Amino acid sequence: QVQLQESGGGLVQPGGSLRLTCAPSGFTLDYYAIGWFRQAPGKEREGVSCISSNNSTYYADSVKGRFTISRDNAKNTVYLQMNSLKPEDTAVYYCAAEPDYSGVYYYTCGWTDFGSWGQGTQVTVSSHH
Amino acid sequence: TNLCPFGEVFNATRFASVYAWNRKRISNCVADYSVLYNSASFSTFKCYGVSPTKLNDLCFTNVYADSFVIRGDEVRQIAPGQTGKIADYNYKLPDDFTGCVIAWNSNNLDSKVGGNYNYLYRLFRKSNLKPFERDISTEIYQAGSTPCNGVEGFNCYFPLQSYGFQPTNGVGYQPYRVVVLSFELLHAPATVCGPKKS
Ligand SMILES: *[C@@H]1O[C@H](CO[C@@H]2O[C@@H](C)[C@@H](O)[C@@H](O)[C@@H]2O)[C@@H](O[C@@H]2O[C@H](CO)[C@@H](O)[C@H](O)[C@H]2NC(C)=O)[C@H](O)[C@H]1NC(C)=O
Ligand SMILES: *[C@@H]1O[C@H](CO)[C@@H](O)[C@H](O)[C@H]1NC(C)=O
Repeated sequence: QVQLQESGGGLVQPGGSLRLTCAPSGFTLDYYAIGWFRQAPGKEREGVSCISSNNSTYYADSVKGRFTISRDNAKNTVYLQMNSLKPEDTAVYYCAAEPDYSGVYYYTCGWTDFGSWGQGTQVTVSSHH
Repeated sequence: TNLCPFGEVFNATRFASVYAWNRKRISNCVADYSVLYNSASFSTFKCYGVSPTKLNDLCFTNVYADSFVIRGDEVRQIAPGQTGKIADYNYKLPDDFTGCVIAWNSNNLDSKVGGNYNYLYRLFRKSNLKPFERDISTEIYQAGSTPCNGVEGFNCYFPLQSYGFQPTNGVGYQPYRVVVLSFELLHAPATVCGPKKS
């Protein structure tokens, strides 16, 4: 297992943007695949976006045109840029890691593909603030 | 013109225990991966050494469909270079694996109120499994210095254990049906092609 810490959450107006950050602690993300998952209030945990050790990506349909996942192994960080945020995107966002020595290629990306999980960060998109 | 019989693999009524995992050789057919694409029930659908989008545009000598049932949190062990009770003692993929891994939740089929004790896994073995090796032995495991002579006792354990799937388990402990597709390119001709290379 490995230690994962998320950052970049907060409260933002619809149409605004956020940049989630997943920082590993005590290891490097070089051999690792990283995925982003979210769980909305009163709903189940859903896969949002994932990136392989070979830099191939997966994007859920509901975020396909708006989110962009990127990897920076030199800075030991994976980012999730989230543009054009909508209220349905309000959820707790979790980072997940899994060793990926060979290169994996996703068609879908689910929680069954990762063994290590972060504590999560809260994302809230409301104009009512 | 023949379509590959993916339905009889993925949609089989009964699935094998992981220790006695089932293998079906797929040959001389057109590999229509659309039915695999459009199944929105798959929790896991990933490939190694090949992009899952380019499957309809590739040809192979044989496609091996391996299927079994494990726990949710064990699905990740069905991957190159992974370790754990399932990968070490039940089903082992090679580090050079070329193929796809597909898994979906099967609590609605393989769980019983009071427990389904028909699905087993191997807990003990004197050495790890080689890739694609199967061990269906039922021999008493000698965990100590004293020989067992086939009698269960102190440091003499039965090598198989039961999952006992119940519907009320958390998703991590719930049953998941797994299908591993292996892509072989050994002896020509290629017999399994996508509709785009056909
Ligand atoms: C595995 O079966 C599903 C479901 O098939 C349905 O349920 C069966 C019990 C039987 O009554 C079938 O005739 C039903 O269609 C298949 O999913 C269907 O796929 C078709 C074509 O892709 C699609 O039009 C339907 O909407 C799907 N239905 C559902 C409920 O998902 C699936 O294709 C089968 N898998 C394979 C590999 O053949
Ligand atoms: C992934 O991206 C990084 C940064 O662009 C690059 O250095 C690395 O070689 C890439 N890896 C692969 C397998 O393409």
